[PDB]
Amino acid sequence: GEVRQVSKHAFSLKQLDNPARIPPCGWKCSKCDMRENLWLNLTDGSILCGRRYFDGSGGNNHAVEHYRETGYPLAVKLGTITPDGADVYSYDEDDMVLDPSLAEHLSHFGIDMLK
Ligand SMILES: O=C(O)Cn1cnc2ccccc2c1=O
Ligand SMILES: [Zn+2]
Repeated sequence: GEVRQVSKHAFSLKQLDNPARIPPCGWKCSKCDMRENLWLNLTDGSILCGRRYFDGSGGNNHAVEHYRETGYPLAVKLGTITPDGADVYSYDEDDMVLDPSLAEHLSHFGIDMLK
């Protein structure tokens, strides 16, 4: 249904050591020129573009391809982070999800969502 459910990955999510400081703006896909529709993988801090949909809309699928290679399931859409939350997608559950540990997961990358 329409309500975002808690991801089964949220509580125990692996976040790798020595993460990048993710800035508040100005990101690019590390695999192509895209500067919109960018997804920050919460395990490794990769910044990669959103899915190509079957109507031909969306990005160049770099975030989904990175999931296929790593299994790192949660990503947050850059530009959606506010004091009230963010757009979090689970590749494993194939749904938009709630991450009750979002503030801690973003703090890992030096992101203050409350700012
Ligand atoms: O685009 C991405 O790489 C992550 N993402 C984000 N939002 C979605 C919403 C519906 C269906 C698929 C997706 C999806 O794959
Ligand atoms: Zn890309």
